[PDB]
Amino acid sequence: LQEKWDRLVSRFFFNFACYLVYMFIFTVVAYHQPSLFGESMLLLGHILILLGGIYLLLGQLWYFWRRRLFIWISFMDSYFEILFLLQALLTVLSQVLRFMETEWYLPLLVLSLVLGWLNLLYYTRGFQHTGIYSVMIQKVILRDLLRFLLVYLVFLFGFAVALVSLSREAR
Amino acid sequence: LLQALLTVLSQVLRFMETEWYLPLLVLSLVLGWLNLLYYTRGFQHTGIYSVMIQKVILRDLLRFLLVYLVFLFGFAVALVSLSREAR
Ligand SMILES: CCCCCCCCCC(=O)OC[C@H](COP(=O)([O-])OCCN)OC(=O)CCCCCCCCC
Repeated sequence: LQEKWDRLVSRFFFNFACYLVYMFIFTVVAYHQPSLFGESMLLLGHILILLGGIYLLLGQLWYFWRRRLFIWISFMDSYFEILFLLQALLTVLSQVLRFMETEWYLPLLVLSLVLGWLNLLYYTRGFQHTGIYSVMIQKVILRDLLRFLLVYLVFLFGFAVALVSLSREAR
Repeated sequence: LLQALLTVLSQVLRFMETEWYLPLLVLSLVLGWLNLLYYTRGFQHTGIYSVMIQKVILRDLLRFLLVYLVFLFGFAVALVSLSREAR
């Protein structure tokens, strides 16, 4: 597997560079959105976003068709692909809401940008130090964070209702 | 070396009477005060202390800074693009 990785690391970093360029183009267009030569350039950028989103969606759908049982077998090894699916369809969906000229095309684009920048952590498995780092971020800390969030949300809701009900009476 | 040439360079910018001689002097002062930690190797307790400040914590801090800068830039662009529309 070390020999196979040493032979395929050039394609790994090529995919990394393509994804980084796609997110740079997606960031530039989202930064220059109009109020809801420059217009033609923005339309070309939106076309490039739609093409990249369709490409990512088709690739992820092919992966899910080939590896349908892998999600049920191991969620902690097939979750980035899920994320690589999700924002991808969001990348499509917002553009659909751009075609209909509605209000909610911009929040979907913003969530697509955020989830795309969180999806850049996949390629950190290409290096050994960041690869060991990325193991802890979803394996051990996650269950503790979910139980802590559950207890904190219970306490927060109870105390919030308490201070709401107690502060209504004036002096 | 670095602040030392800065210590020269700012004075050169003092000879030419330009604007940027003061920021270079300030960075020279800051880097000079951070260079005082070398002589802490002259004592055993501070000498053991100075090992951890560049050996183990440094790589973790660089990878943390990389991930934090990625997240910070992405979220900053998100809140910039989302807050332009008024109520
Ligand atoms: C006009 C039609 C052209 C079709 C061919 C385009 C060239 C192929 C692009 C490509 O290499 O896609 C791979 C890249 C990473 O996905 P992943 O397999 O690592 O998935 C891993 C998931 N875990 O995925 C992406 O980066 C998607 C970006 C789409 C635009 C590419 C722009 C290239 C600029 C040079």
